[PDB]
Amino acid sequence: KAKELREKSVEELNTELLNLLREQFNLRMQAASGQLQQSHLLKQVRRDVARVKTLLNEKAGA
Amino acid sequence: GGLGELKRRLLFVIGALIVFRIGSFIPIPGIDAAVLAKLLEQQRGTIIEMFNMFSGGALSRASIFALGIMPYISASIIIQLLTVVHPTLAEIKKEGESGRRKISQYTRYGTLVLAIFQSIGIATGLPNFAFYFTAVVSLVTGTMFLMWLGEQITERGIGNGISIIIFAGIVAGLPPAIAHTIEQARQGDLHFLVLLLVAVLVFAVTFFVVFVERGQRRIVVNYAKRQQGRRVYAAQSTHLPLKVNMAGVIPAIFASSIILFPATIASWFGGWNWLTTISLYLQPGQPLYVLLYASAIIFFCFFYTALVFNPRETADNLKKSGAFVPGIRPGEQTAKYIDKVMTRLTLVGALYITFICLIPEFMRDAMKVPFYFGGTSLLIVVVVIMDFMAQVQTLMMSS
Amino acid sequence: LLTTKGKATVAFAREARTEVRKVIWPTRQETLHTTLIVAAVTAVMSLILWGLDGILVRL
Amino acid sequence: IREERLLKVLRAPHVSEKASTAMEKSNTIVLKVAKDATKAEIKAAVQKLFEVEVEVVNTLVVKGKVKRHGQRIGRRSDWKKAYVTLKEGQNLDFV
RNA sequence: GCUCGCCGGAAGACCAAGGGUUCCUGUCCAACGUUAAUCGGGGCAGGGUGAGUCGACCCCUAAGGCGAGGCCGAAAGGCGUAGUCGAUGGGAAACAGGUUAAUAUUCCUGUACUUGGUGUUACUGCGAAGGGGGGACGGAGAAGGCUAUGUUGGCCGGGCG
Ligand SMILES: [Mg+2]
Ligand SMILES: [Mg+2]
Ligand SMILES: [Mg+2]
Ligand SMILES: [Mg+2]
Ligand SMILES: [Mg+2]
Ligand SMILES: [Mg+2]
Ligand SMILES: [Mg+2]
Ligand SMILES: [Mg+2]
Ligand SMILES: [Mg+2]
Ligand SMILES: [Mg+2]
Ligand SMILES: [Mg+2]
Ligand SMILES: [Mg+2]
Ligand SMILES: [Mg+2]
Ligand SMILES: [Mg+2]
Ligand SMILES: [Mg+2]
Ligand SMILES: [Mg+2]
Ligand SMILES: [Mg+2]
Ligand SMILES: [Mg+2]
Ligand SMILES: [Mg+2]
Ligand SMILES: [Mg+2]
Repeated sequence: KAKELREKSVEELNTELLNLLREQFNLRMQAASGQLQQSHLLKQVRRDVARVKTLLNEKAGA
Repeated sequence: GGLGELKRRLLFVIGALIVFRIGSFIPIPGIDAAVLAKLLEQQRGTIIEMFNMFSGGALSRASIFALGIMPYISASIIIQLLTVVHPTLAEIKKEGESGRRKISQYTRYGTLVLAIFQSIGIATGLPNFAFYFTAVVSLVTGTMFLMWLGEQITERGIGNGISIIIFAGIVAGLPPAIAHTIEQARQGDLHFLVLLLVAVLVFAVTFFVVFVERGQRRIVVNYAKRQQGRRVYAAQSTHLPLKVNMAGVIPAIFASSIILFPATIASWFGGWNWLTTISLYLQPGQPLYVLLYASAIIFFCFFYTALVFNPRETADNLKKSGAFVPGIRPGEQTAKYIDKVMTRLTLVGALYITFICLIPEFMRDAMKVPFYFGGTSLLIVVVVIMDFMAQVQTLMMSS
Repeated sequence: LLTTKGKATVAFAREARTEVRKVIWPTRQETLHTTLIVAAVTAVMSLILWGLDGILVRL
Repeated sequence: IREERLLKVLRAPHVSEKASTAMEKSNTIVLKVAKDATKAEIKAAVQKLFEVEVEVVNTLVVKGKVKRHGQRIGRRSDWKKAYVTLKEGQNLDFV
């Protein structure tokens, strides 16, 4: 990713961040209940979020 | 199956249900063959076709076991009631091997005389004392042969004997009706849209059953074990895989025997207007029948599953092996927990089962198309596939 | 007695939903697994019954 | 309160005998929530995400035990347990 | 479990402190326990601490500390003003009953109270870092009125050994 995200506007990016955070919440919610078989997803979302943030900053920084 | 051990069990079962299908063609009096072959074309009462599924085509054509092994199950429940209310049988039932098998021999000996009584009921009310006598004789000879034949499949054959008797009895009644449908399929007499809608619905309903079986309800259990040999270092998470229905094989057949019992007692007379009141009540075109039927299915599934597991034995086992359900007290509280939870599951199971039973009839009342697809036989067949594929995998883990 | 049976069935329906929340949602891969497994077993039993009763009814 | 903050507040639903007893008897759920979450934030989060109406929120902070993995002595992390009481008409969703 | 013996202004019930999981359940018996241990304040694993009214925080100060500028001192620093901290003291409000293996004035049942914010309605001169009252204070003694509490009697359940 991260090229695809750089082609998105700032508003779209915020919406994206919200979506990602909701996936994160749901995911760790399933994981705590022992209902999540694929753990790797966590690290995937948690990182994706970072990416988004690093973009937001760089767009407001330049 | 490539192992001769299970292969000879299966070739015993195949042969057993082959002499089931050999005895399914033998006329009730000495030779009534053509006369009966005329009377089994149902000059009255089409629903009797259901009565030919469990008997292997006895009410379809001229046999020695007319209801099949359905009398036995009607005994298997009766004693099971008498075991509860009467303490003297409740003592023999808890008595271990010879005590439980003496109750099973009293169930077999109540069974054979129940086949005598139902042959009395038919050959008194419906068909007609020489015919009555040959009826009772051929019917008890057949029910005895089949009872023996189904206690032989439990031992030297595959799985449960009675289960496979009824299952293959309905399984072996199908091919002519679909042979006619696929003969009319190169013509187009009955339109392919409705028949392929039902062809996709049988398959998608079976698929939903087995998808609800795919994703389980798993109770996460934990083991903390480090062996004193200084070698094994173990923190282990093991799921206890609870299924929506616990061996849903037998309570299906049981519930079917309890459907067909008032249909045997009430409908063979017809000179009794109360009997015919309840046997017309119990015809599956009515919501009333489905109410009484629902209560039957839920009671027999709950009772039977509650019989099978002993949540105290399971919990004590879990405690013995050094396992715990995290957050719940080992011993009695694990019992109460797994028991309440298993209840909450099996209730949902018997519910979706009563729905797979009820829905096809409202679908057949709304639609133009009017027994194998009525919801009882669909379900029992889904259960043949499930049962055989669970028993194949259990011994595929072994092999 | 009927209102307590009502409230009891409402509690058992709360239990129902509680066990619905642990129910696994749609998956197409396990869908095709189930689909092809049961299609195969049904085809086997059907080929047995046909190989037998086709030649039996024919005779 | 911003919806970004809410989402990070609820860690996990808690299972136990006492939790069970609570849920059945008092119509109360027990959550493991952020160490810095407040009764306000928790109320907000549960009313937002699970779409249920909350009556009141009680909280406590559990101190971590001291455990040994292969002779190494660690000290587990403190965490905030929140008892949440739903209004009586409300029904319990798990998502 | 039944007898026997000991403490009972303590060898009892409950707080502050100091400790910090020793609490509760399961399981284990190498080490630890001045012996044995199937037991433990020991090993291992899971639980458990719910507050508008209890305490701290907070508002207010005592001793005393720190201290803008300031004075003083080779340097470090010392003292101290305005100030600002400091309880062992002053300052709003909750009780009885039920409940857990383990919390409860915290949960629940019932019946209350306090202080703020906002709105309605009626009435109305409001306003401080300033002024005045209060808060606000010792020792001993006495005896008048009481309750906590206990004893007898009445009542109620049970007992004729
Ligand atoms: Mg409260
Ligand atoms: Mg608190
Ligand atoms: Mg840490
Ligand atoms: Mg003394
Ligand atoms: Mg310790
Ligand atoms: Mg202890
Ligand atoms: Mg020893
Ligand atoms: Mg020793
Ligand atoms: Mg210990
Ligand atoms: Mg106070
Ligand atoms: Mg001072
Ligand atoms: Mg200075
Ligand atoms: Mg100074
Ligand atoms: Mg001060
Ligand atoms: Mg003080
Ligand atoms: Mg005070
Ligand atoms: Mg205590
Ligand atoms: Mg003054
Ligand atoms: Mg004085
Ligand atoms: Mg008094």
